[PDB]
Amino acid sequence: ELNNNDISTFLKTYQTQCPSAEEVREVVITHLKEKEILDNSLPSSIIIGPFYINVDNVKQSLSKKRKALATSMLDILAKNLHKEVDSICEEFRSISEKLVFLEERIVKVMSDYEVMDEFFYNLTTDDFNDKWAANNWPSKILGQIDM
Amino acid sequence: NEQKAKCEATEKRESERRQVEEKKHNEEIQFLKRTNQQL
Amino acid sequence: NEQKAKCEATEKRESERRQVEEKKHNEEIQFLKRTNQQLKAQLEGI
Repeated sequence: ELNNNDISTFLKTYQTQCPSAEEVREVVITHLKEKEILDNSLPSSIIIGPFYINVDNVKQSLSKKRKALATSMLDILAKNLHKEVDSICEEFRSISEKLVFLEERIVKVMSDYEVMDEFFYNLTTDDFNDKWAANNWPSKILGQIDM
Repeated sequence: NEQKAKCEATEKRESERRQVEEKKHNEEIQFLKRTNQQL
Repeated sequence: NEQKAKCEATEKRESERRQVEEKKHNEEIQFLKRTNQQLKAQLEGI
């Protein structure tokens, strides 16, 4: 079932569900633990009666399918972050307290992804540069507020 | 003969374990590498 | 003598394996030091 219920089926189901990104992470980390479960449980090879059996191809196919699923969930979570970051930057552009609350939003979602995995975070160079530009944007906002 | 075969089996077992730890080390490094370079 | 040399081969194989593991661990800790330099680069941005 884990082989047949492919990446597409769960990825579409999850992302149309679009759950709360931290809880989505909590399931992806459950699936990463499922990788660990597989890697401990599965042999490379086993001997059965007159037969020599190998299971390497299923072990790797299942594990790399699980990796592709977890990382694609992380990817769509990154796109939802990018949707927030784009709305935040669009507000900074448009007005250039809500702007400060949008700083709070970007900082919050970045901090969430940082907390739930350091390796999940730094999702793009664009995310680092948008975080720094999001810090720069308040100085511009205040400069334009003088007008 | 059996003790030689057993010793061989032990060194095979340990070299397998070493490979498992090697690949763990490799992906751990790859995690650090990707996050460090991504800045 | 072969069998003693063989279990000794397991022992010196371990010796060289875990000393290799220890130097690559020192390299991994140096990659943690590169992650401290990553923190220094982050603050250099901040």
